[PDB]
Amino acid sequence: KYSAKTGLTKLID
Amino acid sequence: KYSAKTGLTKLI
Amino acid sequence: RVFKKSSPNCKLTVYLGKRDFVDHLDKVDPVDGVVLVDPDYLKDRKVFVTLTCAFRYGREDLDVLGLSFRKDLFIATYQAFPPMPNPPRPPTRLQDRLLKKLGQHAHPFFFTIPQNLPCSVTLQPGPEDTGKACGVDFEIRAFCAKSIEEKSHKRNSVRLIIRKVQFAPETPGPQPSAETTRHFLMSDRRSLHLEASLDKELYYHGEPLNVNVHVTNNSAKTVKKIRVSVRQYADICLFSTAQYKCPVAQLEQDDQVSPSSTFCKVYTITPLLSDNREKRGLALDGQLKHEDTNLASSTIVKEGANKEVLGILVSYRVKVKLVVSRGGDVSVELPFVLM
Amino acid sequence: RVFKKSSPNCKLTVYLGKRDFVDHLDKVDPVDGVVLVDPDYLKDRKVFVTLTCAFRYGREDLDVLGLSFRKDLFIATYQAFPPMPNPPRPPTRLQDRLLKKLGQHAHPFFFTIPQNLPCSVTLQPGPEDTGKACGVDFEIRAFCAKSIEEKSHKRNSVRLIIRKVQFAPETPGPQPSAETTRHFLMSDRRSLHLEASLDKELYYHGEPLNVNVHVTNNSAKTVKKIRVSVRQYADICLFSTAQYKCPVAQLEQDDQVSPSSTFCKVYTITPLLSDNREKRGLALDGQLKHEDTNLASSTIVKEGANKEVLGILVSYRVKVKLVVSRGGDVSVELPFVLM
Amino acid sequence: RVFKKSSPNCKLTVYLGKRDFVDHLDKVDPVDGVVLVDPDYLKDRKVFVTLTCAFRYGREDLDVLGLSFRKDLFIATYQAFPPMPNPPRPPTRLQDRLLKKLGQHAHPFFFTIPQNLPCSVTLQPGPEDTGKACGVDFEIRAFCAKSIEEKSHKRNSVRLIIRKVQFAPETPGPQPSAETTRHFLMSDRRSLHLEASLDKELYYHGEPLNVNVHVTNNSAKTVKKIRVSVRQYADICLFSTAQYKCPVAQLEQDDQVSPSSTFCKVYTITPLLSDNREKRGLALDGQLKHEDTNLASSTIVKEGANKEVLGILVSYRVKVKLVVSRGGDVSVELPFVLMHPKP
Amino acid sequence: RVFKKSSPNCKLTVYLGKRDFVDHLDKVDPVDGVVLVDPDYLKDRKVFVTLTCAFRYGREDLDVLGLSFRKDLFIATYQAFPPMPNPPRPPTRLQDRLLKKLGQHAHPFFFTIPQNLPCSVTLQPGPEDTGKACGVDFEIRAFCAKSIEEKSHKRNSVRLIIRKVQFGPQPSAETTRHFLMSDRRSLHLEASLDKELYYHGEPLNVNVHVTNNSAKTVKKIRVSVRQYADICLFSTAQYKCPVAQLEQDDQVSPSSTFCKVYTITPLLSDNREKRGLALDGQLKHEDTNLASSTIVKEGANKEVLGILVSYRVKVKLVVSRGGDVSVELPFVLMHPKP
Repeated sequence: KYSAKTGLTKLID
Repeated sequence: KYSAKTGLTKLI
Repeated sequence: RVFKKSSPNCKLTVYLGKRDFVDHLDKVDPVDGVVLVDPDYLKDRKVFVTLTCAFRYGREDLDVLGLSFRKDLFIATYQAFPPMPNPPRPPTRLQDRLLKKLGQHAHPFFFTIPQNLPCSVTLQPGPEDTGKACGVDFEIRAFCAKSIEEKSHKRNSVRLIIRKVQFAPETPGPQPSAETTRHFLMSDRRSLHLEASLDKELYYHGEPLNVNVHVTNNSAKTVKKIRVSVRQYADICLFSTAQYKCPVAQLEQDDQVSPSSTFCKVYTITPLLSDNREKRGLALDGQLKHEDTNLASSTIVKEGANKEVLGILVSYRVKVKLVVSRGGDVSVELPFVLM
Repeated sequence: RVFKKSSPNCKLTVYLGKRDFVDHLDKVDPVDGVVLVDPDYLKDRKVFVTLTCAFRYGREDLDVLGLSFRKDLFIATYQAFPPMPNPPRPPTRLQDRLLKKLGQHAHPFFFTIPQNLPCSVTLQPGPEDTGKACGVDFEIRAFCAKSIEEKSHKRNSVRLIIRKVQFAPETPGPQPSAETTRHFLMSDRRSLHLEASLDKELYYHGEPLNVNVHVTNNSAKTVKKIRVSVRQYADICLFSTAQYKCPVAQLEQDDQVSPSSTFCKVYTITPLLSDNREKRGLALDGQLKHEDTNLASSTIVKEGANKEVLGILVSYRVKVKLVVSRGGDVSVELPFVLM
Repeated sequence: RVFKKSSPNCKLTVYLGKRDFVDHLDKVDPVDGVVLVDPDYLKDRKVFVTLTCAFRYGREDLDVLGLSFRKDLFIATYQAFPPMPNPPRPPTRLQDRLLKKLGQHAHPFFFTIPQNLPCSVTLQPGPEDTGKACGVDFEIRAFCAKSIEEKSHKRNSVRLIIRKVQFAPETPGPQPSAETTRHFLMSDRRSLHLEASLDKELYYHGEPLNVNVHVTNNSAKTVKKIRVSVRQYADICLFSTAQYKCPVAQLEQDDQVSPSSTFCKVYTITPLLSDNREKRGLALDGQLKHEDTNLASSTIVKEGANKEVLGILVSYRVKVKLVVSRGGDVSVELPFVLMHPKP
Repeated sequence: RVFKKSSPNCKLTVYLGKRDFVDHLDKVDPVDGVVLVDPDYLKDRKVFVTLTCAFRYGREDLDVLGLSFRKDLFIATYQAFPPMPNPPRPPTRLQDRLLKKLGQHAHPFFFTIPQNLPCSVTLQPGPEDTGKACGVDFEIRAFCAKSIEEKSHKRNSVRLIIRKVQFGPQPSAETTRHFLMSDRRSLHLEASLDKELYYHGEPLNVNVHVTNNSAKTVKKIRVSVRQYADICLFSTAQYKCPVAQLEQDDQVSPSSTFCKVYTITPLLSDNREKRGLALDGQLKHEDTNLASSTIVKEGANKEVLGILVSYRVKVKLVVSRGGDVSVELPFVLMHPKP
């Protein structure tokens, strides 16, 4: 029916 | 833009 | 009491019954007018008539030179002269009074309003810079340009503003009484049970707001106050539905409640307009160009259309404010309607 | 919003919050003001202030000479100056604002109202003349006479019009409807079953006037029309109660009824104040000297008292007028209330 | 600098240039980058890559166990690892830098965005609502299910948030000005004509707001003060539309004025971010997970579409408010729009 | 920017802020400045300062047999030197700027203006009449006479001309016109507008809504701005003259409701070198503007002696025989204020 839940996205270099 | 007024008639 | 606009140029004089037309529930109030035209300069000059229901939210020539203008909510057009095959079949008895009162040239007209139109409601200006003018209106005009009814100009048009004011339904909803219990971090108990019980569900401009407020108490932070404040939602929808809070009126005595009992008082208010005259941004019911208006009635949204209703969506609510030591301003809101 | 009457005298300068005080059911709205007084002429001159519940039915010096005057239904009498050892014990927080802004000599006053006093209600004058007025009103005078409070005069008095109001209860009566028979000399069959069903009982200002009229028909004697007519009853008990018939509004459509079936139309009306302006004999709510009012609220007469209530007793009844060939105008009345 | 997202199964990795993509006017900013996958696990297992334009307006599992879910306003699809015969006729400079530093197995991808998609904007929550959400966004995934591109799942899907911020037209539009009159209760003298003349229409981030306000006076009801308060309109379209007025920044001076002539002050406002930082209910431009954002750009609605535009439709205004004896707090509003300049 | 005046004896100098002073209404603009005198001619001679508000209606060594002179509606005097136990209790910020820049000698001075006084406004002379004038002016004098405070002349008197220029509903006249050779309403004429107080820089649209000019053809509709040049020396005296007027051939029809906006711009350089149109006060050669409208305050004791300028858009129609009927309104041009 759709998408789901999460856990990360933070650092960027 | 469409149009404008005269601006007043109050009764009869 | 019949009234006319003798068109400036003595061509298309428009005679009508009433300027406030009723927004009924089953129906609308349709227009029933005639137009006395003179046959000398109107020789193969073809008379028509319109109803230009229109939203207004700004300046004329400035909002002209933008990208949009107004979003005329609706426009009806009907052919008075020359009569396609003489189309007054059920004449009004006002259209029967005028045709025999006037000269034989009188041409009727009649407009039935659809079910997807909001009413004539105008934002209130303020004391200051008070003309980013907003408001719906219903206006009705006679005209005759050479080109057919899909083209016109101003040198014949006869414009007469009317209104369509919403009116409340036949049954009010169940007795509303609903709000908060309010638990804290330093004083423990159920600590202000409150009941703003009410009596009715849909009011008008004839009756006040009694609010039966029932404190239930075992105190450890002293109360000191309950103000009750009728709040308007001036809910404008141009890009967005827009809640603009401000109180039309509010009242309070200084009744104190003691620890460990239940208190009760009927606080009561009237929202007036003459008290809210010379104030800013208080949605009022539509005005007939300078005639006295009143506080805006509750507008309501129909039970499921496809397109969001664009306009100002006036709601109302008694906010039951309390002042508690050392000055916390506790409160809550409910539904109720002034349609 | 606050307003004052500064007596030119600058002895008594009275500050008040609202001109309309909400006469609730369980309580009234008390008067809550102050009187700024100046010390250099008020040397052993003593400030008082009063609430006159006045009733008017005529000319102010013609009705004076004779044997009678206005039956002032109530008078409240307060002594501001000289003060007790702190007279004002429940100080209003309006008169906190009116004391901290004003001087040390600013003097409080409050004025409670009892449970036997009617509204501020008048009739409507005619457009034509012989010199007449009528109506109840509530007013407030602040003054200073050398003699005791039981005497007074000119030369100190500060007067301001305030207003008082009936406001009908929580509950409507039964949903009032109408369905009568009619018997004649010339057509036998019941000929007019006429079901004027309705929805509500106590309307206000800003609602529709729909009447669901269900004709049940089996007869000859071709019916022509159903006019619908909002009767105002102007009851006036001065030297006697009298009712003065005049329709605030009337609508009608040409909806004709066939013999032998059941047909039904809702007939749908607005009485507006603006339509009956500059018209005779239509009781309006008592206005504040020039301000725009509404059409008079229905007044009700309490279930039973020793004294009959004297004065204007507004009632409102929607007559359903009919026209049957060759034009006989048959109709009926019901009870309904605008409070 | 380029950045990669890796799944804990070390199977798919996505290498991309910028999370913020420039919504140009004539075009959009298209996606570039590659997807690096490992062949040993991925034997006759066929990877795809997608761009989900999405609309969030609440809780994840709650509003789902009803009759509907979030309307994905758009979803792109292009077939990675087995390219039906290798059809990237134009590659990209980012892909040129990735394909040679990375191995022979990197698979390029590129995402054309339809511009009937609004921008990435989210409401600013309250202080006390914990599990409450709403906002438009653009995300992109790399994935593969055994079944063909119609069906998909988790565990190999590699996520990444991006943005699509709106950018300003060359044309500013009119010279918007409000100049008008009021009528009263107890001073029929006209007391305030007021002309909020201005200088521009569509500003950027860092260009101040001078409102040339010319008051015209006749006599009575002394005016106390004239504040100028910028009114952000916090639009929401969820089940009904919705604004939450709250001034982003407002400034005033005590320049007092006299009865029966004309005055004029230019009042200058500067709406900053870090002054409204740690505050409730201010629409901000989206961010990349922690990096510094700014105030939200004004969102505009196309001149007639089939479906009303759902989201936070940000607009602004300089409300021009005064206080007049004995202290009536009275103003007016106008239209004006805040956007970006576009690389 | 600052300006001074120095005497040919370089004895008294006067440093000020601005020759244009804002005639506010709740208040006015008070004069502020300093006087700079020298030590040793001014030993034991007493410097003073004055504000002369004057009414002028003619010639200098001629119009002094008027039984009088320029009837100075008001004259202000304050004691500059020796400062007299000096009450500059508020010294000005620009006087603060002048006292440390110049020597600590600078004698401050300050002038309150009362409420019954007019603005600075003159009658524009003819192009042919040379020896005539009229007008108001506000000037300042700094001087010292070997005398009592009463005696006063020149050569120590330093004179600077400054100014005191003043910085509705949508107003609409819709009138009928009844004739002897026509029956109809025959002309309702509504001059609707959107502003009643303009300045230099905002033009004059007059939305003239014609209402049946028929049964007598209309040539057309002129619209003409007239200054009222009121003058009250011995009698109040308006002198009518149009500053500007513009003009298209749009031609209203019998049985057709016309409405046209006519766009007027009263410019000065077009009315430069003309006769009988008040201009704003001016400084000795520099460029000025068309005069602002002055107003008459609500309820003074004594009538204002001055030139009392107003303006008005007259809408003069012209109907078939070329009979030019018209109507006027009130319409007032004050300055925009900084």
